[PDB]
Amino acid sequence: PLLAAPLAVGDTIGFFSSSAPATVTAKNRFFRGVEFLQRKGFKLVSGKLTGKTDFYRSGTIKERAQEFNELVYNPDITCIMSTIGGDNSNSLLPFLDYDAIIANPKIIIGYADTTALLAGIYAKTGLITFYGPALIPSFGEHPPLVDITYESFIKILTRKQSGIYTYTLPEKWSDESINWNENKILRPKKLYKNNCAFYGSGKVEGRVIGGNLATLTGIWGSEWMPEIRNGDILFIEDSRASIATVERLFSMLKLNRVFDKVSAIILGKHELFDCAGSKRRPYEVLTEVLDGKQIPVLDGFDCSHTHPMLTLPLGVKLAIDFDNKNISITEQYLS
Amino acid sequence: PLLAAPLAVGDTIGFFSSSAPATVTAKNRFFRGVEFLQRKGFKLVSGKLTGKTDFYRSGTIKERAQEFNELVYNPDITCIMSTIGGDNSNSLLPFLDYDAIIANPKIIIGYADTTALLAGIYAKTGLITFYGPALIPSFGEHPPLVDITYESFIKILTRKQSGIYTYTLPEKWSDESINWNENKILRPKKLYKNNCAFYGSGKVEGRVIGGNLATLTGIWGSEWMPEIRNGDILFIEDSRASIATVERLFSMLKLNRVFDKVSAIILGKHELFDCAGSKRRPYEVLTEVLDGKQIPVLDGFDCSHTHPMLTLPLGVKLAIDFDNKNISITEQYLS
Repeated sequence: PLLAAPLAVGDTIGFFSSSAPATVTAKNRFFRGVEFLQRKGFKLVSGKLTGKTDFYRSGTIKERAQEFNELVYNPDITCIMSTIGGDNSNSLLPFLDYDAIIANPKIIIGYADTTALLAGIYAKTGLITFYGPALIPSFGEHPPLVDITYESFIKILTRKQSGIYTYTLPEKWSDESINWNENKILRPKKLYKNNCAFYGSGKVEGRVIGGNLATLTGIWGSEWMPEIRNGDILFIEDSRASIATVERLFSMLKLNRVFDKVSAIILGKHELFDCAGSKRRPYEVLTEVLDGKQIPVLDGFDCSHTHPMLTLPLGVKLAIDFDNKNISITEQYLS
Repeated sequence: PLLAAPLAVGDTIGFFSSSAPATVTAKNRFFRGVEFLQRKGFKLVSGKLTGKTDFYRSGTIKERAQEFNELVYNPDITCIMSTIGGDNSNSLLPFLDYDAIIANPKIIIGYADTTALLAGIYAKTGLITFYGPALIPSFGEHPPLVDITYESFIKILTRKQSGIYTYTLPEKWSDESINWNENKILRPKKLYKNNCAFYGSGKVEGRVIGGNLATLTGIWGSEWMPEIRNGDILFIEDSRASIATVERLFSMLKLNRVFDKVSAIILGKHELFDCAGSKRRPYEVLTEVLDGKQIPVLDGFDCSHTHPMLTLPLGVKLAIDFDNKNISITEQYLS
């Protein structure tokens, strides 16, 4: 695999808006995110579309591709971080400078819609990219949850690449839709005990692949969708979807023979899932779709739209121990 | 291709609910549709899931496949018609009796989510299926628009298979979300002049492939997605989508090299398109995505979620005359 250099405190982080123009529409939260990372000692470089709007997006397809490419060309930047997702990052894929990415590997990090870039770049370059924090939703989050997000971010990206890394489980989490772009808190988010479940036994080790499932539909079947291979661990998360949509997306995977290949499935916690009154969870829907297939599932991994969020390298081996109820990175993911 | 027997006045139509349980949730419109077809002389067979609910769907994946298969097994049925769409028909595809479909070809008709079945059955069997009226939304529509929908339905499915068929252009259309599920209209829908546009010149003739584009993402990459080939005419429609979603889906097609293959694109009228205040239409978004690729486009064909709706065979040759502003079926599509 192609590996980026590890992050260090004091490094320069560049940010880009590949879809929604939230540096404008969520300016308060954006500034909170900027100030948070600066106080940690990071220098920030704003992508050229910061502060711009083209209604539903930051700018044209070509301009968004250029914004990203320019961060790649900057020799001072060690980490390229999404500001926020949206719907439209898949548009950029024909125009990203993959040769430049190969020539100077950097940490590329974000989630949700940014999956199209994370998976696309991996498909074209073999670069290990990261499902993790975006500047606005993740680092604009109020304490205490932002601190746990940051603890994972910094641990994953700065640690020595010696031995396996075993994830810590966030004690509490939330998906409550409050304190988004308001300047003051009013009240802290409702906190839930971590209900992550390990369905299966033994230990499964395999290359992790995936991201936001809804977003994967935008690159599916193309040369930018990384091939899912025998033994892969499929990582998928979705946000604010109906149970109808969740069934549709799970069945899509089934039709594509994905469940004949994967050694395990990781389901990220689903932010504000709409069960249409059925009281069913995504795992139950997956079970129906699987039609007897005995795939072990880690249900409710904290790498999704819920807070706090852990940082996950994509394209390297993980080991899920279903008996000991833990998950580890077992393959080197930074240089 | 495999061809079904043509429809005739007095034939038996079977209906199924492969997704949303609208025989319950839109019972008044359902009853109006039933009465409409019965008054035309058709005999109706209710699918086994009629009057049933499983929250967001009519029943389990296997129950829904069984409902469909039972209609295929019935020798009296000439036409199998969707009641309504939803999100979940793609789930049925591993469980349909394709051998029975081949042995007993029937007219299979519906739209929107039912695209998964229409395209899937074609992929598996070569049967020419129909993008057209679903019982509840199409035939439960109040006059005067329902009569135009019916005129197309009956013409396409009963006409002698000799020479080309050239589509009539509905004089007026609407996409208003009113008058859904009550005995009486609240008020008449706004009736728009037909604003269909033919972008290009000369004549393009090729096999038509596609359907509801959002729905195609549910079967994409699988053995149930018909291969798009050089010279095909791509037919796509979507409903109530944001401009953001439309860009995403158009870019999906681009990434999949679809625009390197097709000789023309048909865009169905987009029901209540949300331009996010940009005042842009889907064609303008398509043009950006195409990135200078010159493909003639029929923008605004009346085969979509808008009323009235024409009936279109999928998988047979059409000829679009961009100079004379018309569209014709040029290949036999029923026995």
